[PDB]
Amino acid sequence: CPICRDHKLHVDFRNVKLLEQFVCAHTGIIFYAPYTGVCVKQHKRLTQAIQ
Amino acid sequence: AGSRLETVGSIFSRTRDLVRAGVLKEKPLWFDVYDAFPPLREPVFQRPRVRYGKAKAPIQDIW
Amino acid sequence: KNRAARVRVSKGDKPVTYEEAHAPHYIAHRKGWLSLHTGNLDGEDHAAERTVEDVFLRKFMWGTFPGCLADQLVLKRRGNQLEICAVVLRQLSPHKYYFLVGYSETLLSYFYKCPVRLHLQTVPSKVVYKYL
Amino acid sequence: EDSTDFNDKILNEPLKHSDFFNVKELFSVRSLFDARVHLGHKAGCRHRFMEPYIFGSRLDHDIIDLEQTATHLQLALNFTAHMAYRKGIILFISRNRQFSYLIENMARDCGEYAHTRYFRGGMLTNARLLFGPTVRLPDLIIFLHTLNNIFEPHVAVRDAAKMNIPTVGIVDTNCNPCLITYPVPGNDDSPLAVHLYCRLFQTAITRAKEKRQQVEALYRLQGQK
Amino acid sequence: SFFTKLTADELWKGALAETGAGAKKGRGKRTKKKKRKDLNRGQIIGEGRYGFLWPGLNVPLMKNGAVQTIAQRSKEEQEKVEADMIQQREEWDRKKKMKVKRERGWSGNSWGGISLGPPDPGPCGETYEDFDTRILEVRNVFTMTAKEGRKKSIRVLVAVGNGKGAAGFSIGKATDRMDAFRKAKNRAVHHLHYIERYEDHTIFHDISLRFKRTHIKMKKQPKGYGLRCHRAIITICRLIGIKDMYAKVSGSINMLSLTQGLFRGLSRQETHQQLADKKGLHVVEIREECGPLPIVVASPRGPLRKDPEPEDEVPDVKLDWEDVKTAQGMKRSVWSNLKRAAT
RNA sequence: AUAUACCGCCAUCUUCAGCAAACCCUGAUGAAGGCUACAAAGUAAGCGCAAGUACCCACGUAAAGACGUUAGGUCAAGGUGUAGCCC
Ligand SMILES: [K+]
Ligand SMILES: [K+]
Ligand SMILES: [K+]
Ligand SMILES: [Mg+2]
Ligand SMILES: [Mg+2]
Ligand SMILES: [Mg+2]
Ligand SMILES: [Mg+2]
Ligand SMILES: [Mg+2]
Ligand SMILES: [Mg+2]
Ligand SMILES: [Mg+2]
Ligand SMILES: [Mg+2]
Ligand SMILES: [Mg+2]
Ligand SMILES: [Zn+2]
Repeated sequence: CPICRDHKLHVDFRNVKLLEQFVCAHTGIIFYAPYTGVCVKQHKRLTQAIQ
Repeated sequence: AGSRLETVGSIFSRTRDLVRAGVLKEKPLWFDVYDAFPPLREPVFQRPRVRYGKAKAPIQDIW
Repeated sequence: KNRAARVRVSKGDKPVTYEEAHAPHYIAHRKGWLSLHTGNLDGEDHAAERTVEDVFLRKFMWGTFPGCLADQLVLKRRGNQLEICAVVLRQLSPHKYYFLVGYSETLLSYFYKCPVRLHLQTVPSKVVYKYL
Repeated sequence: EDSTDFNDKILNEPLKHSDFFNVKELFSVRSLFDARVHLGHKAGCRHRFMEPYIFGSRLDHDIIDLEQTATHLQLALNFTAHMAYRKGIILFISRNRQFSYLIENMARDCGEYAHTRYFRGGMLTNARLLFGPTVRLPDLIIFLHTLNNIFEPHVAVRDAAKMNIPTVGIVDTNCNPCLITYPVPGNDDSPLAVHLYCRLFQTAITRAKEKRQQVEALYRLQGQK
Repeated sequence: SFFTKLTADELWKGALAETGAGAKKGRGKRTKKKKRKDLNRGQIIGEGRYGFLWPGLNVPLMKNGAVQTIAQRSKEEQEKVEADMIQQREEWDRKKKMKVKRERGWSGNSWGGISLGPPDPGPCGETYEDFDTRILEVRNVFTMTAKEGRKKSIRVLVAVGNGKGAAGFSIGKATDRMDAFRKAKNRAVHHLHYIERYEDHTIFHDISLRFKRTHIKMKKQPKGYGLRCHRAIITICRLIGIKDMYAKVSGSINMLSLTQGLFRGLSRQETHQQLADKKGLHVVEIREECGPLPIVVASPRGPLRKDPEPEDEVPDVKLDWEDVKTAQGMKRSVWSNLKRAAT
């Protein structure tokens, strides 16, 4: 998936520029996993880091 | 790259629009003249239909 | 339909030479002969031997100058002299053309026991008569 | 630096005047009436899209409203003059063989182009193949007759719109003006009507070409000094 | 026999069998055809099995200012040359075997959705680099002829667009597929429509039209909604530049009728400025995100009417039962509102 | 062995005149279709016919005769793909 294919992308609550890519800029909702194709493991880590 | 869809709008609208979209790099020589002194009716294709039922032409006899 | 020595019409992308573009019925009308000797004249002998030599020289030169021949050979015999006239390309270095001329003239002179000379005309590209 | 002033004093200045070439002095409703421009075809031949331009029917013969013709003719002549001023290619088209010779001479005399012959498929839409990749097409097509000899619209009307070329056209009561840019309701059959049209366009075109030279010449003389 | 030998062209023309009754009407179910390999490609004039070094042919003529003499490579030195030639030959074959991975379209074997690149530059130095081309349908059509019987042709539908409102489509016909691609895409740029976009992301209003038997219902959507439309509509919308729209296709699902209907609907939409000019009133936009703030989107250029638009207590507008059934929670579908990839 | 993998050389319609690249247009941009000379959408390179050449003429006879049709004929002219035989 997009996160797992690049080991330098780190899902962390401080890397806000990466987290913004998984939130809708117009609605602020977090994309569901099929939207971006991230695995369930990384989508949970993204949702926790975003929060 | 002028559009050849002569039944979609008029030569002015099709030319005006493609100029805005950047498809036409330069305006044609006639565009500024048409804009300044346009026709009474914009030349848009219309399909002529036969009249039916109680429809009559509005032309009156001259007496 | 006749097939013999006929380059068939295509899509207009196939370049043919003047020799290739003419069917056999144009021989002696629009195109000449690629070998000239006396063996096929009335009252002349050794036509069989001149024919075998011609077939060999064409094969020999095709493989001796691989990829260099731009048209068919013209074979000329006068007395015991044998002259081979070939139209070649301008890709090989001139040193290689001089090597092969010296080599071929000598080898063919000892093979056919006659003075053999090779005359090369170079062209930048295959001369195209038409696109069939 | 000098191009903007050129295009502004020469190309943009005429477009700021309602009648820069004074083409209204060329005709009047009376001059049109004497040329029989008001005479249309019989009512049975009437095209539906010409009803707005028809004054009425006089004993089953349609009469064209010359008050509208006068306004439409002003626009068409004004447009034609401006295009001649800008050095546009003007092509006259008509298949009416009674006037082929007259129209061809008028075109040559004004320095423009005429096509009065059988119109071969693709003269406009396939011009690059027929003439060459660098062929310049007309900037304005003037139809003195918009119908072909089987009483259908001349193919060049549709193809002119396809090529985005403005069209001026005399449209009789049996014609279709939908795709004609500047239609002029008028009689296209009577020799007096057709002769008048040729004089007006010839005069409008010739005047605009002379006006272009006067302006340019003045702009150059003043430029040196 | 030396005299029974033929040239490479003669040998390959026979072995390949490109011309024959089998090629005529695809009479055989064949897949992997023999491919001619140029056997003179890596060959050097003068190089032979014996390893002789001919001065002036395969080695330099002069060495150290003196003419070289005839020499022969050693057995070991010749083994290296032969092995090096085989490795180079295998490398040449290896690279030819290696092939690039095509990005797929709507499905792995389908042509639909695949980009064909920009249309070719016109004869008069005209260019369309700003335009992208997409395939919508590739169909093998067949006609029956007196002599040849069943003859095969290709019909291609392609769409072109620059992503900024200018888009068009054209059919291409040819015996070969690559020629059909060329004709369609090059023709399409001469039949471009201009499509008006609201805020350069959606349509100005809901569009519901029928073209022949194909029904298309399109809904204006806010930013972030994405393209939730028939896959072909998605492809065309990216060429036009529409980012957010819902569309539902009903009736006959024909690609050419869908494309022609789509472009008709999108070309015939009334903008807000046109609506204001037609009615001489302000067009005021109300957004729930912005609360009760009235946002004037368009004002008439001419005079502004003083008489309010009549307020019909009940509009006599025709409603779509599917729209009403959904708003009332009576629409049940396992396939509606499914999670999908970003489009 | 396979002419039902082919080159090569051919029969056949042909005692035919058509084939067709690249464009253009019509059919709502469907498969498809494209002519009227007082002309109404076709332009068509190339190939064939024709023209030329051979024989005693410009006549006649030869030769020529495209694209395709019959998986037509020929693996036994020679060559050759695939498969098979090698005391
Ligand atoms: K055969
Ligand atoms: K054989
Ligand atoms: K065999
Ligand atoms: Mg025969
Ligand atoms: Mg009339
Ligand atoms: Mg099978
Ligand atoms: Mg697959
Ligand atoms: Mg056979
Ligand atoms: Mg015969
Ligand atoms: Mg002949
Ligand atoms: Mg058989
Ligand atoms: Mg039989
Ligand atoms: Zn993952």
